Amino acid sequence: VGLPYSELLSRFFNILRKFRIPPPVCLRDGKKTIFSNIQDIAEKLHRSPEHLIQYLFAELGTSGSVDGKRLVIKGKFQSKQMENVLRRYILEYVTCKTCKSINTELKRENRLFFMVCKSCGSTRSVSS
Amino acid sequence: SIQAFVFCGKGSNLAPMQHSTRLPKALLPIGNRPMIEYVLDWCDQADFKEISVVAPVDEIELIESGLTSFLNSNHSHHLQDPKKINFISTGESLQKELLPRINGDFVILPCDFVTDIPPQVLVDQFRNRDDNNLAMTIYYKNSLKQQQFFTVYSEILLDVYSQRDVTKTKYLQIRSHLLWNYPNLTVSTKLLNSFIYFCSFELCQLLKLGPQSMSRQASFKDPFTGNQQQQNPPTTIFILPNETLFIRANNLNAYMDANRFVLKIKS
Amino acid sequence: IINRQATINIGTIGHVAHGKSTVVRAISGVQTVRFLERNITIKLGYANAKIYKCQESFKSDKEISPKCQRPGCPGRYKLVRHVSFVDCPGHDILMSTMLSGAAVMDAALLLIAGNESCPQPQTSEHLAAIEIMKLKHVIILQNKVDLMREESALEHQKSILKFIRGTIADGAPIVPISAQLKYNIDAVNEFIVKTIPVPPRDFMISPRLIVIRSFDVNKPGAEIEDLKGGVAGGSILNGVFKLGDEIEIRPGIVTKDKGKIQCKPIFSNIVSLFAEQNDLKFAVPGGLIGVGTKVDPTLCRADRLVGQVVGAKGHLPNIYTDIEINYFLLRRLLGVKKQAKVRKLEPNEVLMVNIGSTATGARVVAVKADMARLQLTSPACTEINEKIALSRRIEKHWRLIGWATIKK
Repeated sequence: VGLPYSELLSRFFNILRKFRIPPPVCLRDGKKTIFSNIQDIAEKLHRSPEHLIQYLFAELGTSGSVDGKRLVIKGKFQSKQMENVLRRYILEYVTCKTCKSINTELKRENRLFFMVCKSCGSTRSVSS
Repeated sequence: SIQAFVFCGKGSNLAPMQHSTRLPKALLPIGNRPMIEYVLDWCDQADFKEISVVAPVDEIELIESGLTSFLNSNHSHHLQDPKKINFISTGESLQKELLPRINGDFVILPCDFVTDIPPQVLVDQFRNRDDNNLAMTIYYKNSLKQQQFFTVYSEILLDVYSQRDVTKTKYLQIRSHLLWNYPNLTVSTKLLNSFIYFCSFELCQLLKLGPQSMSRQASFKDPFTGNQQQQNPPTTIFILPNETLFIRANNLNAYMDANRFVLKIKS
Repeated sequence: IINRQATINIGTIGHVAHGKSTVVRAISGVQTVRFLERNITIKLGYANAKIYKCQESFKSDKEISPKCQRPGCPGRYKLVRHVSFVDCPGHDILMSTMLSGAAVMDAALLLIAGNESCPQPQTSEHLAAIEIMKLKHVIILQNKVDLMREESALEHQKSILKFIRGTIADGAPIVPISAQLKYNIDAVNEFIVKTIPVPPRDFMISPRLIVIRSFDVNKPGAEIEDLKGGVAGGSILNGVFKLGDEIEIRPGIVTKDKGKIQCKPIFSNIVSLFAEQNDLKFAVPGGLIGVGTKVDPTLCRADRLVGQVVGAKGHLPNIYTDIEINYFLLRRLLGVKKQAKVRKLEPNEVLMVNIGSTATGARVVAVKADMARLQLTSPACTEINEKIALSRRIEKHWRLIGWATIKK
């Protein structure tokens, strides 16, 4: 049998579908990782600060607390591996798929985080 | 009270020699002599009776045969093959398994060894200073890039930082709580660990309660830092490893260092 | 709404590193267990799938969820049937599982992707096996056409057509399918419904089962007073299994820790069957139904219950030690994109042997022209017949030599 296939193939064929990085102002005075510039990062990328902290925790075994703008995170972490981490979080936790856009806002939507784009309005998975 | 450990395995990192089932890494002729001869000589020099040898799932009798034939020692050796190791863990998993056989202090010495330094003086040092862990460092060749990091303190001789540069973070990473205590620290770049290990009695209990050991180097000696908070209870001197420097040529083999040993030998 | 269970078995086979499990998942819904103590034991695929057609034509009808709100229909779909999928790996080493699947299977699925070479030996071998084990219902599917141009696919199709001419099986439908897009499943379902005739289900001969995955189904820290039996997730070959049967685990486990191999088989009784969502008394064969037997949770761990078989009190599965294999050797070694001639066997060497549903290491005892005896370290067994695929050590990882037949 080789008659109802071409149409299917045709149908299949038919149905087929960054300067935003902020400069991190951090001095390498260690023991505890101090990020004072993180508020700016949160602002520019339209993000809640806590999510970034959580991501950092997930990445490497750290323990600290949130302070209003500035972070006190345990560990002598730098401004290049931390930078790498930041870059990573800006390639799988900010970028979209359907349409690559600049403005992406954070919304707490119930316990797991799901962010929305300001240009179109689409729910994207924010966990990996 | 007194016992020595001999670690045996199989090569995976080296390029060529090891692919055949008949010939293992334990019996290799580098220069018309077996590789394990040196270790045997060292043991003889040291004078010990009870020595237990550990072996993986592969080769069960060949090693025994090697031990028997050709070779001076005249000691009682005991060889065992547990069936839990999968190569992907090397000796930590063996150590965890074998614990009731241990009576006192134990010496750890793998098969991959080339030695020229005096033997008994390490043991004596271990005995005297009364500490948990002891390791040695030897320089790289001077005769005609990033390698691995070490730190030294001397006035007592102690180790502070021993983390390798495999998954290295681009800037230097230490701790100030470990730096404010012991204000003077010297950064070592040329020195390399030569697999010499000495251990005490107060380590047997911690292995069963909390398994954390990796590669016999990554987290075998690295949990020692009693700083900032301290939550884990110690078993009953502060938990600190020691490090001593040596001048003479005695080195390890793991990566691209097999053809150089031959050169060193033939002069 | 009360739902009926599976009666017809559909099997999906292809080639290694192409994707079959994913495809199965896409077809059905829920993620499979295979690939420390739970889930993993041996490479397989199990998930529940629903046949509910809404008629108020073309291709689009079927949906993943029981509640239908996607094309434009407010009402419920009519009762047709139910299916449970058994996925077998398309490896040269892993052939035993495929063979096992074959005897069970009523519907077959073949997969060819547009990235590798046109002539394929493994697929041909599979086809031959199918032909041998009394089967006619074969369906051809195309794996990936996403990065393909326009004419290449056509060329591939032509090549396929050219290939399938001098074979027993001829009545075969061809469908282009996707795995990641979550579309083009309704059409597949329709094809499954229409083309294949209702297979006269029957229960006789000798009921047989094949446990691929072992489970300890309990909450982390279960109390003494309330304990559940060890669930053995196994695909039933033939014969309807019901509540109230005496089961044996055939191969036998090494209990001495000198080492003896000769031991009596372990007996167990059924407690409860797990299928779809709601509990059922009977079990119609043709799916990996979780059979809850009186086995300890310590036994059902990882690398011990790899492809161990389950049978009724007195049957023919049977225990084995060195195993009896009659091998047929090929001319030259196949797999490399360097080629070497096949050498004669050498005494005392570690080689991997795959019979029935097992993937375990073995040692060579005797050297002969056609027959071979091998000693097993970890449990292994055989069903009714089923072929053997041998894998030998040449360079680092395991390599194929040829196919074989069991004389028992």
